[PDB]
Amino acid sequence: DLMSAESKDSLAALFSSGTIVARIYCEDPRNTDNAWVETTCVNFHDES
Amino acid sequence: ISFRFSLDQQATKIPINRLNSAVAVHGHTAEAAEWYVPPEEYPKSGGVKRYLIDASMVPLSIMCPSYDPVEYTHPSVAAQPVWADPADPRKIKFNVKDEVNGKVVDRTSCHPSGISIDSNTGRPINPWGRTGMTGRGLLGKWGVNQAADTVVTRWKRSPDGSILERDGKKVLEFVAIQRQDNKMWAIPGGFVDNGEDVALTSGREFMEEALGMGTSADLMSAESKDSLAALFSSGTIVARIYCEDPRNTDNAWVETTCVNFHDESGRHAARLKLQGGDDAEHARWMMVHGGLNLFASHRTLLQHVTSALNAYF
Amino acid sequence: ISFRFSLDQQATKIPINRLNSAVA
Amino acid sequence: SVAAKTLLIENEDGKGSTRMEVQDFMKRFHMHASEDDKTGSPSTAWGTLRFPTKEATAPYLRLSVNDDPEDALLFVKAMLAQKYGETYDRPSLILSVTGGARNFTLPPRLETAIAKGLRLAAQRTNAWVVTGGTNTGVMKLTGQIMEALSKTQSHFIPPTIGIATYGVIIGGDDMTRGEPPKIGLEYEMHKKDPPKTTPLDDNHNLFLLVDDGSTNKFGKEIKFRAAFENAAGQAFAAPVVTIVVQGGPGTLGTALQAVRQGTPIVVVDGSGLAADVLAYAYNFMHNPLTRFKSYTIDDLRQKVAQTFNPKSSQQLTNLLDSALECVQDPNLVVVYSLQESGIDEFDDCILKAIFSSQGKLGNKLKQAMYFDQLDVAKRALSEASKNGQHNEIAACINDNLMAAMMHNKPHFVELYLGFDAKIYELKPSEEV
Amino acid sequence: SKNGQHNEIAACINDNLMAAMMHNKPHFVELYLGFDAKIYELKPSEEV
Ligand SMILES: Nc1ncnc2c1ncn2[C@@H]1O[C@H](COP(=O)(O)OP(=O)(O)OC[C@H]2O[C@@H](O)[C@H](O)[C@@H]2O)[C@@H](O)[C@H]1O
Ligand SMILES: Nc1ncnc2c1ncn2[C@@H]1O[C@H](COP(=O)(O)OP(=O)(O)OC[C@H]2O[C@@H](O)[C@H](O)[C@@H]2O)[C@@H](O)[C@H]1O
Ligand SMILES: [Mg+2]
Ligand SMILES: [Mg+2]
Ligand SMILES: [Mg+2]
Repeated sequence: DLMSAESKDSLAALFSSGTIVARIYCEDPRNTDNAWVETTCVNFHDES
Repeated sequence: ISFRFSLDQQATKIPINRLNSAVAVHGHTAEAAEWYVPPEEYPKSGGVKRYLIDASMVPLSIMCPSYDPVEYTHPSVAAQPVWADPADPRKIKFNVKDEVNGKVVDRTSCHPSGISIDSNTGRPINPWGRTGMTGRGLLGKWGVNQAADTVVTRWKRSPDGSILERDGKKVLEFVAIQRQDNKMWAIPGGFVDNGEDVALTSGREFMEEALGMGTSADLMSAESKDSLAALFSSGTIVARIYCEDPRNTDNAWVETTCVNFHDESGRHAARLKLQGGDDAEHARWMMVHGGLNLFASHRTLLQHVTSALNAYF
Repeated sequence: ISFRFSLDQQATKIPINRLNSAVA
Repeated sequence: SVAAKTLLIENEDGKGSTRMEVQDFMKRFHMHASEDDKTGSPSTAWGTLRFPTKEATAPYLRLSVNDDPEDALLFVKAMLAQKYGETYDRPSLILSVTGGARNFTLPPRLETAIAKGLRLAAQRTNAWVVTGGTNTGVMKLTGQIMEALSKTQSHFIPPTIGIATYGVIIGGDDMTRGEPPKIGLEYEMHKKDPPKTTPLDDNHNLFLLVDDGSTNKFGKEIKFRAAFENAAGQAFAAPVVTIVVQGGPGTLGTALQAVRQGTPIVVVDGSGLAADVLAYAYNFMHNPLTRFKSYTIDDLRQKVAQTFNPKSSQQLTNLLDSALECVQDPNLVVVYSLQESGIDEFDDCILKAIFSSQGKLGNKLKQAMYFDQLDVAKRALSEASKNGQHNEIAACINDNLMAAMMHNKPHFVELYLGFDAKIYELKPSEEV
Repeated sequence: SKNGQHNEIAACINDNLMAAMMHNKPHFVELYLGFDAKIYELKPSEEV
């Protein structure tokens, strides 16, 4: 279902402060010699 | 439990790598055309209405061939008092400190581009955008009307003496006056007089408006004068911004220097006898938060005060 | 109450932009 | 019953009452025939209403919003002075009960606790209770409380004044048409009328129908009600205590007017809706306890949006601003929680609201004597003793000692005698 | 009581009061009767 206007505001407030903590190579079992997964990791920390 | 909470927020909370994912929630809704356009009806003018413009049509860089502002000057300003500039603004030098009748007037704007002078009539052009109305209106000086605002602050404390804390930050309290003209609460302050600086003006407007001590009550005691002087001896200029004042026109706009007098101990602030005087009706201590509905851009000024003091907002 | 006062002054109190309004 | 031709109205000097004709006194009250009308016409709608299963009749007055609250106060004083003589029991407390008219839906245990607190406060202080005049919600509940109060009393019955906006009353058309003294007009709550649907409460002892030329519009009587209570408070030198239980948007406006006129309010936390909104706002702005440190303006805005349903950002901003404006002065708001705090601490909250005012110092000690709170009086006297103010204490100590003697409170008698109240320097209230 | 949920409390208060009567727990009987359990609105488990 559709989110409420305060739930949308709360989720937007949570998502407005994100820090890229790492950009590493994944140890993913689907990786091959010609296709591999590389991840950008985004941390959304809720201090309060 | 209060100490446990206090130690926990002092140990957990003490451009580069910063990402905004609000677009996933909202979509096409973002910060678009965040620009101030004053209301259609000019205050205290007897029904003269501006030329209505959309908020995306305000800045000078954007083209506007259908711009037809109304020329209006208030009768009080047109009657020529001591604080009003002459009706023909030629021979007046803008962007530098100018001497009128041997008294210094600032006339310099905080805008990086500066004030541009119209070649046909010599009147200044507002660099902060269009307001749909030319002439001086209620403002007495062509160009920058320098205002000084006085935010006298103290920490909001309970009867036990502990400072009130909301959202992990200490809570402030500022002296606010209720304006005579539009009856909305505001920071005490007024226009900078001729030949005087922001230092005298900020203090003078706070005594006249917040305390009502401008020839209207009684002479202060020697310890009350010493306490008020001690309060006023440590002030920090927190911001110098453009006011979102409804009296602003294309040829006269208010720019404020904001002075914060913070009372850390709270001794000097408690000796103030608040009583609205001059162009203020009532004065009271009011909690600083982000939901305040104040006159002009005083919420931005309070944001600057709380940013400087690491207070709640 | 002494500790409350001590933590409050250690967290609130830890030429350029300085103005003197004592002349008013 | 012989209809009155002359009435005894008390003078503006407060020294005696002069007798004058009823049509001369009633000329100062106006009615609006339509919204467009401003000056108005003479009202001519006053008299007595007879309710089924009620022995006594209840007065009604249709007045205009621009009318002076002192004149309406003179009208209430003149009727009571006519019926019970000059020496009728004057109120030492005005208790305003406001809140939800229709949306009020509360658990029975909570209702009994609130009812118990109101019944004891009213019975101990001989209070005049001013609520809304309609037969719904908290007004009906307060009416039931004063209905039970009206049986154990022998001589003096405290008025239950109902102030309601005229134009929503089903018997409004039947009251206005006719001769000016309408003696004993029958009020029919079950009678059908297509436009209006709100009947008067049968347990209220008096009715002020405030009219502004409006059919089916509510909240027009709020400013006059706050002003009338404030006027009554100044006239009898009695504290006015507003009590807020649940409530909608007009209750918020009632509390806002009450806090603007200097009248303290008592907000019942835990009853839900506007009372929870007001309590949340006060606790966010003033309460130093640990559990209120997570309180935010955003959660308050969420509560206002979920409760009032403003349907627009500007309306929500105005409601939030009004709610924050109510709890600006911490002295004028006292928050009582129904659930966490005790059952018999509601009168302490009412007394704290009384004590939070500025003047009526003799009267505040009298209220402390009525509620049997010896410690509150002792602390006030000790603080007063430390703070100098010897003239006001000596001026009111005799009357307080006299009052303590009249109401059989020996502990208060010993306490007042210990604080330099000469036993042989007492004075009677009237002149022999 | 604080958390709303009036329908489920009213739906189970009668059966709880009935159960309290069957197992001889008078304190529970007074406690359930104080929380809006109408004494004359009890219902038996089986059908006569
Ligand atoms: N340059 C001027 N322009 C207009 N009025 C002036 C001026 N100088 C003096 N005045 C006089 O001062 C009166 C205004 O009172 P003040 O307290 O001096 O000014 P105020 O109305 O408070 O306006 C300044 C307020 O506006 C905000 O933008 C700014 O932050 C400040 O708070 C006016 O009625 C006018 O008579
Ligand atoms: N005094 C009233 N009597 C009867 N019905 C009313 C009243 N005021 C409003 N109503 C209608 O009843 C509905 C529910 O009202 P509530 O939200 O329960 O209460 P509120 O709207 O705050 O009005 C309560 C009223 O009580 C008085 O103490 C106070 O003056 C306030 O006007 C509203 O939609 C309104 O149309
Ligand atoms: Mg000013
Ligand atoms: Mg000024
Ligand atoms: Mg001024």
